[PDB]
Amino acid sequence: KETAAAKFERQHMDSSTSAASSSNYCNQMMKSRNLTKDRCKPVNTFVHESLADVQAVCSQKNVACKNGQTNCYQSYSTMSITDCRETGSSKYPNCAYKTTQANKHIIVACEGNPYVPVHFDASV
Repeated sequence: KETAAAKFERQHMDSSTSAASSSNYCNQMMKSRNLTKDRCKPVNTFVHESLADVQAVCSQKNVACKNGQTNCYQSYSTMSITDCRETGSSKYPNCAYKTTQANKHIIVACEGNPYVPVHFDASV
């Protein structure tokens, strides 16, 4: 709620645009969220849905995390997602991404307090 909810918002949140059609998006985003910082992660998904829409999920379909379980909630319908896929090659500041845009549903974990998503599990 002070580093977790943040961490999630840092990596997975982007409620400034409905979608993302371009490798521009991915490349700038990973850079902007400093996700390339130190070592850029292979793959990363960004939700293009309102932060509230995403918290809402915390009280929707109760599912099984890809680990422990429940405390995992699945988005009723379909979310505007963008997948960031690493490309180029070379374990170093060389990080390029390709932008794949999907329409999938999300599986999140929530630490309520009021409710706040903290861990983005599977993206379908």
